[PDB]
Amino acid sequence: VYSSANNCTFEYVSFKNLREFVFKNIDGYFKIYSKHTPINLVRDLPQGFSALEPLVDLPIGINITRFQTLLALHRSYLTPAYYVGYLQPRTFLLKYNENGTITDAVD
Amino acid sequence: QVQLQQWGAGLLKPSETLSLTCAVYGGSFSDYFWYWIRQPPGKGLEWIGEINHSGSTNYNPSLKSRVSISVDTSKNQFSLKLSSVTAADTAVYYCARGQGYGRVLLWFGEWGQGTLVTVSS
Amino acid sequence: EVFNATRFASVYAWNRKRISNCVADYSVLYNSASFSTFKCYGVSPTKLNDLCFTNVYADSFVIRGDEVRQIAPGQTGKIADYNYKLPDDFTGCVIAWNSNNLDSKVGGNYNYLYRLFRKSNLKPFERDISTEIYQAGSTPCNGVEGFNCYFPLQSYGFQPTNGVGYQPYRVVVLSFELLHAPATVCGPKKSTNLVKNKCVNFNFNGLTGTGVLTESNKKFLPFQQFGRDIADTTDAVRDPQ
Amino acid sequence: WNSNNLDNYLYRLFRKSNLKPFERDISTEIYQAGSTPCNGVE
Amino acid sequence: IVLTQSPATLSLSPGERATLSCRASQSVSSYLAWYQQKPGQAPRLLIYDASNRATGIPARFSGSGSGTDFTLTISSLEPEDFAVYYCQQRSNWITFGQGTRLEIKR
Ligand SMILES: *[C@@H]1O[C@H](CO)[C@@H](O)[C@H](O)[C@H]1NC(C)=O
Repeated sequence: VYSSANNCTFEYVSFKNLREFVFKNIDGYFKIYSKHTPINLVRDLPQGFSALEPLVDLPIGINITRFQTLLALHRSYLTPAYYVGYLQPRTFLLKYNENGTITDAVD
Repeated sequence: QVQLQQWGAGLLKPSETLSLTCAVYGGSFSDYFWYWIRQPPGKGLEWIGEINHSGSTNYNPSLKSRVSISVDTSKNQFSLKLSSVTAADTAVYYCARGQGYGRVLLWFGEWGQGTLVTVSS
Repeated sequence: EVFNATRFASVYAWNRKRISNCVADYSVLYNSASFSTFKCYGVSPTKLNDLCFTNVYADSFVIRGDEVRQIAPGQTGKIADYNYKLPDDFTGCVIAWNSNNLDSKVGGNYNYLYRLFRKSNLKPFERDISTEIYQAGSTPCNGVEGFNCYFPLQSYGFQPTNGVGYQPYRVVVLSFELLHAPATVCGPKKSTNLVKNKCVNFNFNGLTGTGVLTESNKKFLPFQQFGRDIADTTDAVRDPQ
Repeated sequence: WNSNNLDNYLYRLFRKSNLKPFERDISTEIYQAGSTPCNGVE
Repeated sequence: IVLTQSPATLSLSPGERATLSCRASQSVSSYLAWYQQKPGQAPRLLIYDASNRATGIPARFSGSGSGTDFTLTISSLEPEDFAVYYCQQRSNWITFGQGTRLEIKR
């Protein structure tokens, strides 16, 4: 519906729930960790500890400085329920259980 | 080696036709715009003929005359047949290998003499 | 697919093709016993089999075999200058076998041509295909053709009657460039066996070491590769295969 | 010193691996890059 | 247009800076050839296209000359340089030579 390709370099193809995704970008690698669960409490993510698992290692190697989300309905006009955070360099203290899993941490 | 056998001319009353089988000798001649020239006996040579490998079988614009050029791509040599001679044709005819600027009219045959006179010496 | 596959285009409109990451190995090829020429400027294929370029490109076209030499950095002529010019830094190799075999078209092989009469001198890697009636003299060309003016493309008429010098060879122009991002194809990657229970050296996906490899009852998440201990030492490896 | 007043010579192109300090290795082989063990004939 | 050369009959001695003028009026320095005829021999490819001297013919014929008055400059007249020169205007229907610029060895 909205796809205008030009001189393309390379491609790759592969209420009820929350969804989480980190989007770090170092060493020309837009690593994307992710995980998701349900939420009886529609309104907000309950203070529960979780730990995203590594999902991709795209070798895009591109200087990014800006993102934007994308949604839709049916017919609005081509003008002519979530919340993001922001990462910072920090030091953390993780705990691994028997199976090996980030149980909780100390910021 | 790279030579043009100026041949086919002869003694001539300055009214009939003649020929110049300027036979390409030692020439893989299917790539050039072979031209021709005309020297009044005792003067310099003025360009007349110009066949084209691309096509364009033509001549001196000042001498856009009945005399007709072609290359027998079979035998691969330029023709320049001296049709319906007049007095103004009185000279000597040659032929040459040309490219314009890549090269120019380079390889010349020996000489082709048009004896455009009834008289024999 | 981008090598041994059908016909191509005239070198004056020489084509381009981009190559991805997919590992690769020249040496799997190099000894293909077909490359009549593998004139290989960058490095020997037996050496660059592992050489990684952010970009690798293939060009391919039908030309009179001879033009092979003109496809050496440091060449001139109406084709090496008016149909393509390699750079004098062509990190690559001139692959070619022959066209006359599959390109004779006994009644005169056309389909391929060449801007014999091009204006400019080919800049290295110029893909330009702009046809034009250049001024063989100064008769204002602007289309004029027949004297001191002609168009650039002439006939690459290949025949079986005319000799191999005037017969075409299928010709490939290899060219690769490695910038600064994560590069693509990375040569080969060998594979030994899982020799176990005895003291051996090992190289598990770049993890090097020495020890005795046995079977463990451990299990971790499907994305982890190797396990460490409290003192930051490797003591578990998920066999990359 | 650069002496181009009299600047035959030759060296080598391909071989097994570099020698150890102060060794000589005159030779006339092929060190074929493909299996072809050309023996006397190129 | 007709060119013409300077020393029509240049009775120079060998080893001299022989040099033939070629004044035009249509200024086709984008060509301007220069050939030497031996009588009994069709003259070939001396000089052409600006100044590009086709070789075998020595570099003594230092080509030059632009605008309308062109000038080939033979370095040295020599025992093989007794012949008739032809600065060739081209690039139009006037692909013509000189008026038979003779240079006479002495
Ligand atoms: C850890 O592993 C055990 C057995 O494999 C399993 O029963 C348990 O659910 C896993 N997760 C834990 C203890 O958080």
